[PDB]
Amino acid sequence: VKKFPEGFLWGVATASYQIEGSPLADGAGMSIWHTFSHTPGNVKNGDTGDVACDHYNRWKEDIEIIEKLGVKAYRFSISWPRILPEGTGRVNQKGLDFYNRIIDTLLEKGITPFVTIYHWDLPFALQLKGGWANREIADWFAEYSRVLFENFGDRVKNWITLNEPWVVAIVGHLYGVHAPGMRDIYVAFRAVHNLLRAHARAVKVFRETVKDGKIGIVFNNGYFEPASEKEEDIRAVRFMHQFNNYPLFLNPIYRGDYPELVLEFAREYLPENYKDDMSEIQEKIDFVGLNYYSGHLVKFDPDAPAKVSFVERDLPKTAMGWEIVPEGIYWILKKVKEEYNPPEVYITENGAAFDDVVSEDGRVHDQNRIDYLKAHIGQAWKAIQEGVPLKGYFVWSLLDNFEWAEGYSKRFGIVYVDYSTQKRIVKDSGYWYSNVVKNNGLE
Ligand SMILES: CCCCCCCC/N=C1\SC[C@@H]2[C@@H](O)[C@H](O)[C@@H](O)[C@H](O)N12
Repeated sequence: VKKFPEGFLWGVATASYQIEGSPLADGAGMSIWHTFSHTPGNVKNGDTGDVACDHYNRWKEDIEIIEKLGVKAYRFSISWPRILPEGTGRVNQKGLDFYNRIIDTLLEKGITPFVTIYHWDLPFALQLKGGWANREIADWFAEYSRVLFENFGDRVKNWITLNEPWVVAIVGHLYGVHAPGMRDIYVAFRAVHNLLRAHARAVKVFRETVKDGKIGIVFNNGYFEPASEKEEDIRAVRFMHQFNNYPLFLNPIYRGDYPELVLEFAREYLPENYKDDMSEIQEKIDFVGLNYYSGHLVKFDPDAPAKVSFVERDLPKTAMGWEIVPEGIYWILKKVKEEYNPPEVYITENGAAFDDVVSEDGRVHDQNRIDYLKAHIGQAWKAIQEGVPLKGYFVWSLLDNFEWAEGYSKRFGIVYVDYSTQKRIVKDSGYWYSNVVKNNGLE
């Protein structure tokens, strides 16, 4: 038996564009994911978020599932252009109505909201002005955040500025695989810097508006391991951790500068007086959210850009081909404590995609996903025994949904969605997790 601390928060997580559909309903402005997915060639099968899980219309049923499962917290994101269709200026009341009904319903049913302010659906209007590449986005973002804090901060007390700024910057602006689909290393690093500035400015506004609330920020992370004991493989791991994991953002927030290895590598691409902003970037945060999915074997590689390559291992993998390495969640939790000692930590995403089949019984027998979640939850419990201030754990995701450039082909839910009928089918992992929450841990 592995029992969690009293008061531990068990949650599930979604994002607005991945589940809502109706992107243009009720006066919403377009997002960069609406325009990106409507561009041929960017998303598998030509999938878009036009309908998704139709959560825009089915939100009450989906909250009733969270309730039936006994899940205690729901991490969801708000669509910036539903709220401010032009990015700044005029507030769309019907956008506020939509999330208000959600928030009120969650509270009525005793489910704690965790609101992600930005989960990648930038208003298109702002992308016309440069989006994350433009310094002024710190103002735009602070303004938008103010509107949310004023309208929802009476009821919502747990907030996240940004989901995975590394991904927004690097995948969206260097690899070009996500919206807005750019491949320019100088833009990518200006995005990294502006995300940090926007985040800190939103926290500053949060201190003025929501006095009894907590605010944090969420990072993607992988568990990097060296391919050999050669010094250059060991340095490669250190590089990959500093660049791809929390230190890229937490070294600024807690220590006032980018990690040594990141400066070494990327000083050319950062704005020349970037350090002038570090004072403000260090605005105090209440918690760190860590997302974690996979582990990678790394080697120094002279032919690779960045000089690092991944080495495939004989390990179990998900349907994404991502190696399943549960002790990675223990390592990332121990390490964030050793390096930055944040006051509270949450696992804000953990989950897996598997080739789910609805059987003749009308059920989804996803033992593979249970085994995945079980192993990671056990490792998180171990981190807690060793003194990591892990306050909650959120499964990605409540629902199968639009998996970005993968479209609907990759299913992460603990609830299956038949897109033809929009029927929800709770998966065996869904029932299993319900029991984890009831037991407050593993039996
Ligand atoms: C080259 C190998 C890199 C491994 C990539 C692991 C990606 C794991 N991240 C996932 S797996 C699926 C989820 C997204 O649905 C969610 O919106 C994002 O916050 C999040 O990025 N996410």
